[PDB]
Amino acid sequence: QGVLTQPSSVSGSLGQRVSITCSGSSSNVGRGYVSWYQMTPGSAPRTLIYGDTNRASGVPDRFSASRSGNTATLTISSLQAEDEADYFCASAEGSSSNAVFGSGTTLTVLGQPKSPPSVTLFPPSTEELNGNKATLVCLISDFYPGSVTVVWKADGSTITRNVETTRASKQSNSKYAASSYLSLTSSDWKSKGSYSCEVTHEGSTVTKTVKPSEC
Amino acid sequence: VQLRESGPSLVQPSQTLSLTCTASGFSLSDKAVGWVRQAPGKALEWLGSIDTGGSTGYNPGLKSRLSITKDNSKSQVSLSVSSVTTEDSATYYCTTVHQETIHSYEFHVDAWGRGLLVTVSSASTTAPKVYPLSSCCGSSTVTLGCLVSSYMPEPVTVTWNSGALKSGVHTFPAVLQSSGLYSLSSMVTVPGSGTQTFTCNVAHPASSTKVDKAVDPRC
Repeated sequence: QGVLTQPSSVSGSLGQRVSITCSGSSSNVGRGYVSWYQMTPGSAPRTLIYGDTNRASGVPDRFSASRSGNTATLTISSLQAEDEADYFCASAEGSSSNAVFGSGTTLTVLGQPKSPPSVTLFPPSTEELNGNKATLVCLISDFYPGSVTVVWKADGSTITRNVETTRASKQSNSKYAASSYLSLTSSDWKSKGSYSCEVTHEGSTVTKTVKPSEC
Repeated sequence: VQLRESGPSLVQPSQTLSLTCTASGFSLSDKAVGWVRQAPGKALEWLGSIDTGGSTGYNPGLKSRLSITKDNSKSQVSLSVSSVTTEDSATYYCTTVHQETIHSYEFHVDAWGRGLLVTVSSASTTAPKVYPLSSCCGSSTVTLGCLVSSYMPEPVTVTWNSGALKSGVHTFPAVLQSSGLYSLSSMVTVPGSGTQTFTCNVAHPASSTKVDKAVDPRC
């Protein structure tokens, strides 16, 4: 029933002191056996802290925690690259088998310089078109920070129907990627002079175009 | 101790999802096992636990749909979730938990399984259609790719030239399209390459399919 509320986002630079709060009620946090968990990209959670303050085996001692009243705090003393991750508190409530996890915090490590998106726009394959289908694929890479918006156009007018766009995801090189798909019939594809994928990144737009007559 | 979840990666709305946990290096009569899930873009969510004596506790919001049992014999713990909706799509984790009882209650996760993604969808297992991509018609560098179209469930794996080609390969996370099926794309940028050859190798384990699609670099 209870809610453990955390900040949605925290950030800092390498080596900075960063804290994450976990506010509950006297029936959960206030009872003083708070635990903390880290979830790194594409890994199962790992336990960081238990019993408000104890550190799990193998966890670096830049991580510490404490509690005052109905608020528990996790502190990282010197922010490290590997600390970019999601963090969750938890507590029992009224029963040791009724666990409440907190709402979760995403921690980002700042440092990366700004980088614009590379954009590649692929037209539908002949093979797909044979099936009376046309998918245009806009692939977006190597941008930072991880925030782009995508607008599709046919002959300079905006199309919204049958578009699916991903959110940004972290690449192995610590920049971001995203993709967008526009699903058309083969007839709609052929009927237009040109289609465009227009990607905006913090106010600056990179546009790619394909013309059915050339593709 | 490692914990391992087993069960379907895909189930239909209104059906019952049933998972098993094993992979144990200790006795269920010595420790409590919990289930935890995480729906995409949500927080970890407690489902419930079963202690050494077989006593269960459940998330009160979900309890009417949840059943956890065990059999000490096979060192296995079960979870069933009834009347599933898309809200039940999640990565499901088996765990070992500390549960103990001024009158405060102690809880933490000791050990975590690797987790099993389960998707609840009207769509059933569907192998992808693979289409060759070329940016040509949009330059000393051409970008090639493969569209991995209309599959269910995740995941899909893509290599190029059987793993020989890695440099300049970028495979993107999938989109879920209005069809109810997933699509993802893999691209490679080739500095050339007149009679060099480009093949994408797609694997969709759930349908037991591998597809090789040759892709024409000419431009």
